[PDB]
Amino acid sequence: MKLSKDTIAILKNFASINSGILLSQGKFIMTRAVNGTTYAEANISDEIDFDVALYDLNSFLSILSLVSDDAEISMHTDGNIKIADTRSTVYWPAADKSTIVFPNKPIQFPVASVITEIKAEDLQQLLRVSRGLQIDTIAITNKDGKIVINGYNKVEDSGLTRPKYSLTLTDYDGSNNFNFVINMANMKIQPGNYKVMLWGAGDKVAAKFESSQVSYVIAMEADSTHDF
Amino acid sequence: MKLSKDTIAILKNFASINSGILLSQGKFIMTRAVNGTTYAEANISDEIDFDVALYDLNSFLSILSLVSDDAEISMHTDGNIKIADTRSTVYWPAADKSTIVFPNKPIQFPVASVITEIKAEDLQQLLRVSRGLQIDTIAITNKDGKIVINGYNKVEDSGLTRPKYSLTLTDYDGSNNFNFVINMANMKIQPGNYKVMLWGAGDKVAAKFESSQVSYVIAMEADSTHDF
Amino acid sequence: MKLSKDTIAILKNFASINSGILLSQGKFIMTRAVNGTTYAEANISDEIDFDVALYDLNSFLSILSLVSDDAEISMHTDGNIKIADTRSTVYWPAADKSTIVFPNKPIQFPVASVITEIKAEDLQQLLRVSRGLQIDTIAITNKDGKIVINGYNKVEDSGLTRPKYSLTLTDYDGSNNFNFVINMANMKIQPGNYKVMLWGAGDKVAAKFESSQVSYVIAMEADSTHDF
Repeated sequence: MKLSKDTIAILKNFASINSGILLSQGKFIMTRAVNGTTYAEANISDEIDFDVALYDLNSFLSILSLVSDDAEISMHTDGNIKIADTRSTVYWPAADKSTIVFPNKPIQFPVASVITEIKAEDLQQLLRVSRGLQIDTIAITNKDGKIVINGYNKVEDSGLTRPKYSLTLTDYDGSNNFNFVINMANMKIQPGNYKVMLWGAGDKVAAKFESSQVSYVIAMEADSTHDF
Repeated sequence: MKLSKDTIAILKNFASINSGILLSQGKFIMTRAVNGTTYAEANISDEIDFDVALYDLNSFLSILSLVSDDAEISMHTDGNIKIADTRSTVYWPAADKSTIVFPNKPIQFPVASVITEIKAEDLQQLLRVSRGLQIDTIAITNKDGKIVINGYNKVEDSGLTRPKYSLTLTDYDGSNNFNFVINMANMKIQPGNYKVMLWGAGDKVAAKFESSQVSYVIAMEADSTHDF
Repeated sequence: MKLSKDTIAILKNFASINSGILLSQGKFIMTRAVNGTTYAEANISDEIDFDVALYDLNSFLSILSLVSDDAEISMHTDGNIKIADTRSTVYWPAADKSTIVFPNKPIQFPVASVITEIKAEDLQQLLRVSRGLQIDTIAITNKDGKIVINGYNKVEDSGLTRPKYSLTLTDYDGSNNFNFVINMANMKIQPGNYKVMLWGAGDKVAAKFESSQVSYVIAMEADSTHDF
């Protein structure tokens, strides 16, 4: 099989979610955090032609940057990975499945309770400023006919009543009320425009961020509240 | 209120002199080191619309680099600060004036003993070489008809007798003799061309560095000597 | 003296092998690691007009990037070094020869047992990959009519049996068999194209990497075997 730079770039975003991964034959990739808070999946243009688990995905990807962009990769005689370059060969260890955490099946996200969206710059600003104001948690809520994202410092603001940041998304004429809480540490979303689908059913809350390139599913906090 | 790139640049310099600052209505800004060693002021093109003290100027400025050109800085209803545009709002704490140190009056330099100048590139060299030569002290003295700056490491050269760096400024057309000492740690001046005025009267010694953008007043060390 | 960007570039590589160095009059420079593993020499275009030992070559070189490219370097009246710039002077200490380690005479490499070569692009990959794969040892051997380099991690593969990398160098039709082991830590070779001269006689084994810019002599490990 071959890995293009586009695929490689998405795999690099995945490695920040889980340092390891299980690649399965097909044009599809997915991963899930060890703590189960963040899920990611994407359709790729490359065809994976063998199943193999990688313990250190990031270092593997970096190694691909050192060989021909069309380097052919396959499983070697010893069960490990072989990377065939023009005049050289790079062998990389194949991990035993038991040493990495991975999704056994893709996530089928429920029908959304509410849909909104965030633009590339807005997302970029939220991520940029969150780090500078120690925003460790955000809340997506309905306010004044709009869906808004408030950022807080859970540590010194245990009740999330003093926002240090606020971003307006889309208009909301709906009937329901909600305050979905997200741990900023799970927002490993790569830059881009996303359709945001929020879901709540009793004590179960989750969010899905979808772009033309990747889809993420992030679990929401227990202090979340909704009318649905 | 809006702060352009240049004003922000100058404020960043001021932030390195004193972590805090008091901003007052007008087109003028000034600050001073907590230990009173370095003073700086400048006239700016941006109009400050309200009085406000910032406890951590540097972090505040870095935050400004993340807002849009449409963002506008203003006093929020809670007495704190707000930086908002059409889509988002960043909140920042307005400090209690008593939690910071600031000049209640600008420092003037009515008279001088000797006047010289240092070009932007020479100031740049002095700053960079001192960093690599562990120079913590400089002396501006007259030698063979010229004004020169000698750099030393007082830590291993108590008498300041072994210069590690020497910079020639201008031809000295005077009859006096001097050796003004400046703690290099107080030379927190931004890059640029500066007119340098040195004043000495008995135990009192001070220097003024003036560029078209800002001007500083620096307290010189007791080690200094002169016959003015 | 005057040191061109080219000579400085070479000296920097030399500083990675031994922090100090001894400059002798002429247009030749050399150095050797304190542990004796690697030696390096070069003929430069700049004429060294006085002898001086440098305790910290790397810091010296960085200081030179702060002055004009044509600054004059010489022996000061105090026995130390003087670097004369257009409008300034930087002083640098001349080390006592007994505080640094240096070759007393250049290395006369024996006539080679086998000769091969490595392209700049291939050396670059070798060096880069080694870091990403934790390769601490390489072996240059004859395999299927060619000379190849295999990279290993000796900590987990002491018998050097499980190659993590392999690079094909040149065709080989000799009768001799050899497995020359080199410690990757000693491969502090600057980029370029090199003629590789391998030598073995009984338990003495050594390699020489030669380019038109620099020459390196590296001692090879005891694990090495050959039938020369």
